[PDB]
Amino acid sequence: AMDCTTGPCCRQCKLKPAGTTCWRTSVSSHYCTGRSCECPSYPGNG
Repeated sequence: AMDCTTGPCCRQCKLKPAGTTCWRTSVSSHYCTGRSCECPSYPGNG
């Protein structure tokens, strides 16, 4: 019970604005959700 997602789509225990990039690169193009800091394995998001 931390109530603070970690990893990409975050910033010091604070999720990034909805519609952010999840580490742009040629390894796996992804996006952020809006109310979380998780980077699913989907081709499209947000």
